Amino acid sequence: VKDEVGIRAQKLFQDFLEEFKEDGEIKYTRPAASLESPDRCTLEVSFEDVEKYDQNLATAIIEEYYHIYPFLCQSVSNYVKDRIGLKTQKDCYVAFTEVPTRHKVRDLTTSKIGTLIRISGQVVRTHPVHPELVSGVFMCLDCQTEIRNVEQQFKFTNPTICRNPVCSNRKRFMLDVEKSLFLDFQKIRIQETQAELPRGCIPRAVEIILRSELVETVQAGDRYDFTGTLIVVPLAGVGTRAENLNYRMAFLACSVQATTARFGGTDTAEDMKKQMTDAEWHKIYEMSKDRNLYQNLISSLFPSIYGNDEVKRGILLQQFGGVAKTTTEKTSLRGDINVCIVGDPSTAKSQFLKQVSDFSPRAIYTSGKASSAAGLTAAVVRDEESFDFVIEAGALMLADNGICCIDEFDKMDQRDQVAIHEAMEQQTISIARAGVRATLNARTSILAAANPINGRYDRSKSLQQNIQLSAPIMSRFDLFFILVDECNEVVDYAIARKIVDLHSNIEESVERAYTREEVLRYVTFARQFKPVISQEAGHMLVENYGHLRQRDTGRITVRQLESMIRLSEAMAKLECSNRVLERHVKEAFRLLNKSIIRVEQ
Amino acid sequence: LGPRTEIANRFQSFLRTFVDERGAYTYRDRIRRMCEQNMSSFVVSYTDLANKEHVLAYFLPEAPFQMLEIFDKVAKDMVLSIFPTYERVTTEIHVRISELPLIEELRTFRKLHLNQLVRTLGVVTATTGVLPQLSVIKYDCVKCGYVLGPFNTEIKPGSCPECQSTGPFSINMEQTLYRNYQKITLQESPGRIPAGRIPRSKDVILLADLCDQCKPGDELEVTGIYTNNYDGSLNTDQGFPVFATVIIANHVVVKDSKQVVQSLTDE
DNA sequence: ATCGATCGATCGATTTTTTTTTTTTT
DNA sequence: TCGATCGATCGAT
Ligand SMILES: Nc1ncnc2c1ncn2[C@@H]1O[C@H](COP(=O)(O)OP(=O)(O)O)[C@@H](O)[C@H]1O
Repeated sequence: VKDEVGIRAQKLFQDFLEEFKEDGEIKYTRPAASLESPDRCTLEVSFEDVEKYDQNLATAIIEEYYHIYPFLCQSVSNYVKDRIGLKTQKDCYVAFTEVPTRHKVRDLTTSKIGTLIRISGQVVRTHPVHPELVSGVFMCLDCQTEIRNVEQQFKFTNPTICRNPVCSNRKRFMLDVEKSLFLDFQKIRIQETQAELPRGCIPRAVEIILRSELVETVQAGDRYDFTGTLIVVPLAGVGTRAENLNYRMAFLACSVQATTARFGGTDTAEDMKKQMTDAEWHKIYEMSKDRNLYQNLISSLFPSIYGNDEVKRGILLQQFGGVAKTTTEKTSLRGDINVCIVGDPSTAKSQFLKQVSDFSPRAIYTSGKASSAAGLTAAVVRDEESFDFVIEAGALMLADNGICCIDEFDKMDQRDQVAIHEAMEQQTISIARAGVRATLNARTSILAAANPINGRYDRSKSLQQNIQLSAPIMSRFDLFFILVDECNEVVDYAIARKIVDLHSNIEESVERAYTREEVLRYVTFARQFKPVISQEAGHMLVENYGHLRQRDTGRITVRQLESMIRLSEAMAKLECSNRVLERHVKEAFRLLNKSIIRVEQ
Repeated sequence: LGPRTEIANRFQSFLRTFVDERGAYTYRDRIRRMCEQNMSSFVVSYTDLANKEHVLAYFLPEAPFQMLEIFDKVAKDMVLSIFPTYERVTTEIHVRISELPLIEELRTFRKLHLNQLVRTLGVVTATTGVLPQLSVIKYDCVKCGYVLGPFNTEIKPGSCPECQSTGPFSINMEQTLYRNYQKITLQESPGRIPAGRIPRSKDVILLADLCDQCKPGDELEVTGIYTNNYDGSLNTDQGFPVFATVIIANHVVVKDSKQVVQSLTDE
């Protein structure tokens, strides 16, 4: 038989990796060591290592794959048996990788079978789990039915003659759903590649399959690097017919690199609370004790920008923490909060935020007037695909525990916006007309992008008439910090000499003091702290608010207060410290008063 | 058997040995509480089982069908023996469970969860109405005119009053027992989604004591057990055998609780 | 002379889809 | 018109 050569080859492959595999070290047993407890039946292998040590089994492996394929499960079994008290439960999942050649849909013919070639595309119209009792037990009905046979075949067939007796061969025994083989997969389609964009023809569709451990770690909207194990697939085909039949095309693949959709959260190789959550103690110790850290942080993300220096100290607000405290079932207590921007025409209103989406993860930005009023709700459908009314999504709600800001905050219809009138505080939204008593939840902050009425700031009218909209909304936005335009040559020449160091291709920016990665990781470490309040400011904020409204004794009240204590508990999160202090108070009070007197005429 | 008898016997030495709530344990009296009201839906605590005899977690999954059956025999041989007048109304029993240390979200269960203990929740959608079923195998012989006798599988023995003859047969519309039936469509809540995609779903079967309890558009809690339709026409196949999935209902808890509800402490 | 395998006469079992008129919402 | 059913038949033993 063919594959005995592959048996001996992977035998001595085992026998080598039985010893070291790499410099007295092993990279293909410790996966098996983690496997050894649950026995999940996967161990992926590099194909490059086949090119390292086994000396070109590619042309041994890469053409007659399918017939060699099952022998490698027995290879895997002969591996796992060598050291563990072993039953034949062992099985073969594979997630092949490290293969150089990466081709497309078009280089496909009848000569391309039993290979491992690599392909990409996009994910569409995906389909669910769909189990399979692939196996069981089946023979005659007298006594001798214990059949561990090959009945897992694609075309499935009850009929088996016998093992022990001479008996019927058309009367089956019944089936086994108890002590048998079952497995799991799913099924999708994939469209023509966007990395391979030809003209003319359609997006030719491919059928495509995944195994169990491959399942449900793909998703819509992703580009891939798969296996190439095209297969024989078990009207209008009016060719000649024989027998001692008209097939279509199909395909499967057993390896995934679902890249371009991966961040990984937070895990200086040192000791810490967790593995790598803040292993950079060596520097984060300094990043939590410096006294000018506030300004050094302020100027650490806007070197390519120059304007006011007041939201370069505030907007860290939005990315910064809230509370996350331990309370009873009174109600939701909230952590993050609004911000607003208005400004004259294009003082870089948009480049603040066009980048911020690229800055932190989970927080994708766009506008909703890019589409219908399906920003809040999903696309309202009234034709039959499954049950004639399917609205369970949107675009605003695609930012859960992250932000999704807007541009052109003013010209948007008062449906999404009147829904925003509630959706930001009692952060639970509902609808009718297609809702299975619709109960959603958004959670997150916002950033505004208003534009005045006439496109100028002529102080002839109150702010609430400088915009002349509906009112109550302009309180829950707890800070505005408007950018002003003037006419002074010094500023604009400073801007042009920013462009002096945007394209002078060597050293086309200014020096810095703090790099970004350390900043972001310090930020994502600063949340998990369980802050504390035991401070006389906590006792003595009553007079601070009373003084605030002594100034307001000449809109009003305690929404702003809620903000206040959260702005300042955030600015103490910035001190990498629990145990609230009475100075973050005074800064927050100053920010409050800047906002209100900025609102003042 | 020796050991395989001890299950019901431990239930017997459970319902009058394990005690909470300062004496007069519930199941001493919960069962008669329920035989009074003619309900026939007795319910079990799992945590109480862990408090008394933790043995009943490993002995169960190998065939929980048989566990539940060996449960119901005990309720029968208790109630209909101690209330012999009872054998008029329903004359059948089964039990319920409402304490499981796990809530398995949807889109989380696979072939590993086959035919064993479950907990899951979600939301109802459109399903069927209310229909009855069969319960017993009885025919009417057609050659000799007798009845074959009482007996998802057929039996058809050759033994019968007709000189163990008459392979042929016919059937009446009476003298055989029936069973109420209903279906459900379990979809997951639009809160705990993967944030904006289609949802997943399974079908579920519930049985005769449990009907006109659910409703379209409701909150849900079910133990359930994972089914396996034994064949969706195994043959020359697709790129997949046409196989399917259900869960079978043991016990529901609703989350709204729109009735007079809570059981009662002793003091 | 007993018995299993193959041939062949005998039996019963399958064959329904593309427009319209109300209806909810943008 | 297609399929298994059942009963008969021809060499082996
Ligand atoms: N202080 C500043 N720093 C950097 N760029 C600035 C500054 N002031 C103005 N600009 C320029 O103003 C432009 C604003 O364009 P933008 O407001 O994004 O257009 P739109 O209003 O259509 O969104 C930016 O492209 C930027 O080059």
